[PDB]
Amino acid sequence: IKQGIREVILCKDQDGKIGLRLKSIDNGIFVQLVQANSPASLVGLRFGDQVLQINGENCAGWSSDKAHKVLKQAFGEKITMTIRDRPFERTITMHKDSTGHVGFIFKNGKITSIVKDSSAARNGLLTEHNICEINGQNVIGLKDSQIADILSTSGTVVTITIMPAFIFEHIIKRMAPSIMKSLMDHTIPEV
Repeated sequence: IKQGIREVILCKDQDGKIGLRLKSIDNGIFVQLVQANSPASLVGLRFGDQVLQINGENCAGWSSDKAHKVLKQAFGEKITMTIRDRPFERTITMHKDSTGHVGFIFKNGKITSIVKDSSAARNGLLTEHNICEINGQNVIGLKDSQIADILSTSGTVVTITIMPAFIFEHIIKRMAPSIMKSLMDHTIPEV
């Protein structure tokens, strides 16, 4: 998680889409969905990011509907957004043991127990937290089996980005799990 704010610049695609859904939280605006192969993913927008401004207008207090309406009505050539990086999230680094385990149990992508004497224990990983990313890869909407598979195919060093469950549950509201699984960007970013 980068500390502080960055400016991103966007162009709508030929269809006039940027590939975002936004959600009002605590009088802020946050990214609920980034679509794969979209201007938004291309410029490195991520689930959980806060949008402070769009074309220099503060988003403070805006409804979801208003944020979307503003985006729809913007001239598509250049859209500037001011972004604070995944403010509700933290990243933890763990080392797999000899058996290839980091030391936790999860269910629906939510951590439910920490294993005694594990790397996850030593690093103070918490329960009641949803897994958002693994080694920088968005894993929101994947089956637990796909998440476990990604953990195995990682090196010895595993970084996890987590979010407190209650906040996660609030961000993903008004969205069917089949949309989240199918449409949320899970690609590794392109250079």
